[PDB]
Amino acid sequence: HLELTEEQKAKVKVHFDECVKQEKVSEEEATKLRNKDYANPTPAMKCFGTCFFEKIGTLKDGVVQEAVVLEKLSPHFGEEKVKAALDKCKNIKGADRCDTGFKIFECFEKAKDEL
Ligand SMILES: CCCCCCCCCCCCCCCC(=O)O
Ligand SMILES: CCCCCCCCCCCCCCCC(=O)O
Repeated sequence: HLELTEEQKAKVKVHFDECVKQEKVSEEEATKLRNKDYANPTPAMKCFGTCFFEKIGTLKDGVVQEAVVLEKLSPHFGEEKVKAALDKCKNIKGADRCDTGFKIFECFEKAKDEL
């Protein structure tokens, strides 16, 4: 799995804070998110995740930004493996913006598991 650099860790925190504010995440929800308590997310947690993927440049208007995903994931996971996950996940649509982002994320997590 990803071993984030110190630069990436700092960016994660910046975008975390941006998305807690933008998606009106409660204090309790924010603490779940910070602790990676992602099971059965609430609606605002799904919006947080969608926001996060937007802010890191990987998702826009429900569309996966493939070059950015590859830039970020290929070095660790393998280019062909990431292209295969893109092929399988990038067209997923959910019930609304936030559910779409959540479902795409879940698909990528499944792809990671299948490694
Ligand atoms: C074929 C490979 C697919 C891999 C999919 C990996 C998805 C990575 C999602 C990571 C989100 C960012 C986590 C930040 C962790 C932290 O520093 O607190
Ligand atoms: C909508 C889901 C997309 C999932 C695949 C996206 C893979 C990128 C995961 C990168 C997580 C780490 C982010 C580091 C901080 C940063 O890039 O700003």
